[PDB]
Amino acid sequence: QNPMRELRIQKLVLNISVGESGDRLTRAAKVLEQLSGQTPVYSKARYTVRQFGIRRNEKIAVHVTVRGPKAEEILERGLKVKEYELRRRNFSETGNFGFGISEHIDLGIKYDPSIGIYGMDFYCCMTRPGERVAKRRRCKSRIGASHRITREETIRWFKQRFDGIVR
Amino acid sequence: HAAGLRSGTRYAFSRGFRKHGQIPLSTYLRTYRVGDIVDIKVNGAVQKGMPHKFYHGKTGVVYNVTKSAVGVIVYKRVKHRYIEKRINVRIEHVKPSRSREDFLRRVKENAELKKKAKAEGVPVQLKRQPAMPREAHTVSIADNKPVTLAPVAYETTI
Amino acid sequence: FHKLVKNSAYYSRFQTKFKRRRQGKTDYYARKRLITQAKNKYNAPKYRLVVRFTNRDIITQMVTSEINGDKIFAAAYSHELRAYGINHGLTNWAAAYATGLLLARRVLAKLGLDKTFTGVEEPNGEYTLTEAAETEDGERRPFKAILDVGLARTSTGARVFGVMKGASDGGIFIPHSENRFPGYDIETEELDTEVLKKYIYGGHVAEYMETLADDDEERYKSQFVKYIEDDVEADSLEELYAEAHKQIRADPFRKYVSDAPKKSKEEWKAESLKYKKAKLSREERKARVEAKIKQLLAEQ
RNA sequence: AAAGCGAAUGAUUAGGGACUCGGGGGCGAUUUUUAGCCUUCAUCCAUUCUCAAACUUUAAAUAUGUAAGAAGCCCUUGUUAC
RNA sequence: AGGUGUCCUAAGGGGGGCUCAUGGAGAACAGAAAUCUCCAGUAGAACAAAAGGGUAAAAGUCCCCUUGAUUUUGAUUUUCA
RNA sequence: ACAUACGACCAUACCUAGUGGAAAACUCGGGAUCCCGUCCGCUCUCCCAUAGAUAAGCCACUAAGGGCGGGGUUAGUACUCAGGUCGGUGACGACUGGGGAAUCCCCCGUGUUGUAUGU
Repeated sequence: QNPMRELRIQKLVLNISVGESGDRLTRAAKVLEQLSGQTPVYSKARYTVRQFGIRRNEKIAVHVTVRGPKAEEILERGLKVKEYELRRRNFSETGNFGFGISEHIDLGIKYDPSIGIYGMDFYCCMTRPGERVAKRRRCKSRIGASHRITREETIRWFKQRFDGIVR
Repeated sequence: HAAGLRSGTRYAFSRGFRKHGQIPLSTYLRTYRVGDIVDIKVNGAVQKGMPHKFYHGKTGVVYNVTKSAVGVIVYKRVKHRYIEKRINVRIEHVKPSRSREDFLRRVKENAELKKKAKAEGVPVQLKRQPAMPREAHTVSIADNKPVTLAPVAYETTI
Repeated sequence: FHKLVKNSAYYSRFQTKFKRRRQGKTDYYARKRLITQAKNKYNAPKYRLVVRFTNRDIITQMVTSEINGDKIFAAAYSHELRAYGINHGLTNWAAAYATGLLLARRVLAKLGLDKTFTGVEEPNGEYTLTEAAETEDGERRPFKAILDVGLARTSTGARVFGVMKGASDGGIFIPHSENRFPGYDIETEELDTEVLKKYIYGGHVAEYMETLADDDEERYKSQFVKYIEDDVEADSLEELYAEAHKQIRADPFRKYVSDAPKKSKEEWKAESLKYKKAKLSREERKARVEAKIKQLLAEQ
């Protein structure tokens, strides 16, 4: 039986950790806008360590999240670079997965020498329909044990959809 | 040696075990009139209108009623004489007292119980009396044969 | 490897919250300020107007607090609005105004102040409050009540204020301000007074039909399936609600009957007992353990 | 006061089971990215021997507040700027 | 066994949304430790300072508007005649 | 009896795992012009009540479940008020007239109820 227990993509969130503030970070945020079409949001360093050369309350990273068909398309471009091969340790106990790429211009953005080269990180969240129960303000509750995704189920979904392979 | 307003109240003003959090809401629905009998019990959570630690446990009589507080009259024992004290307490600390309910219950029953006898014409013996010594009776040993006991010899347990 | 946080000692020290807060239905911090009254006024009650929105209904009540529970003075739903000529859009903003007016007229007749305190009697997009009505060579103060919005967010133009507006026009006095009504511009801190009138009579949903039909025919057909079946058009919406208001004042106690199966009160009790389940007795529960022992022993 | 620690914080003696990549020393080539074979600390779980004026889920004896009416109880209905 | 002769235009007043310390599993450079995501989490965090009490749709945290830290005098509680 | 809205006592109601749910109600759900709010209609807010489904929330039952509530034992024991020209070098102990607890361990139970509308 499986009437309304079909998996889907809840959201895709992707971030760049430049590691140091300045004009370099601003250029990195410039890169991320045209990929998604939305303004990104910065992040601040909550620790303060001299070995990494970062202090408190200075912007060191950017990220953005996408949903719907746009997330479906952008995920396809990333998997093309990975040629649809992922390692078994890329799937968490919850049922999510992610990976990273060293070069952001491997897919075309019409490279410009002024902006430079950046490395990007990928992560996506699975879900099932009717998960609003745990997030509505009124009469919030907790979803059942039988209605949550496991690690084995999500890798089966990935192989069946993209015809990819696991190592 | 110091004397502050809340000195020595480590255990008196604290809430009990597994009783922190929300105050039960039926407290604010009670009503008071002058002449009522109330007793004081300080609640730790409410930090406004707290009486001095001496009155935590005493019983008094309401003499004034206001928007969110009542005035209570209590008698304090200074050396060799008594003094009248008047305090203002928020309603989160006061509580109606069952001290006088036994008296009010007994007067109502007596009036009705005396009325019915006067119509009938028999003495009532309404006023109470202490416990009296027991009366003579008989105890049978049919199917209740007594069993003999004796002290036990010394023995080491451990 | 780390400490197991949820061990047997964790449960013993655990203190649970209020039962109605565990379910998330009430806010005791706000409730205390709504129901408490000054001890100068001894037994004068405080009247609340609670509004709750479901998927396919609107609930309104007049409630007074008591030491052993709440007491309901008068109740009005959206099912009963069908008997007055409304069959579509039962949870739009305009439907809230109608059911808000029904309760206000329903309570005044209960305590005999219907003849006086008539209200506006002609809806208009103006910010007004009910005042004292002169009678018998004297002045009588109006009935007073307050609004309980529960956990709903109080943004501009929310339906919770629609019930407030409807009851205010009925004759009851409810203190409020106009900065949350639709058509209020935060920049000029002024109220349009014309958007409000249009938005009372269902004008906003009427403009949706004509706009959707030209741009997207198939979507307009799917969303408004039931509107087409009873051939009610955008032009006819305003006269439909205006006529409904007249019948509310004429007779607020008109009874509505649904199409659900109906039985007597006692027969329903017998029907539910058929599907009830009986708890296992102590002897039966003990006997299962021996059966469990025998079969568990035989696999190995 | 007494009591408690297979109940929170703090102190404290001893074995057993499960684990290796937490640290240390070996073995089969100290081969070792061999979750091999050993093991010494560390960790986790079910048990065990003793304590607390400034620790506690519980909790006495002795002492302590109020009340036991005629200024009481009940019924009817005059005043007011609350 | 310890503390005080101070500090604050907000660290005062009102309202709204959110929940902490820590642990488990994951992601290019990234490591014990930098940023992101999910689940568990009765306070084990925080609240100017010594210690004690108190607080979870808050008394913690961020956001919006403000100066009840204002005027005229009386009754009451603690040290106590 | 059952369901929904507002409550009272505030775990006999909490936590973990497994099965079932007539009628209606509740829920998931569809859309983003209008009110409103976000990096993103996730949340909040508006419009629709057709269609699909009880998968989850919700209700009920099961487990020699953890916890919680009531009771028996430990025990007339520990302790304690009054008394003697009572014992003992002391530490301390016995007796006379009274009051009288707490673990380990064992057994049972798993919410009750007020107002309004409807199945």
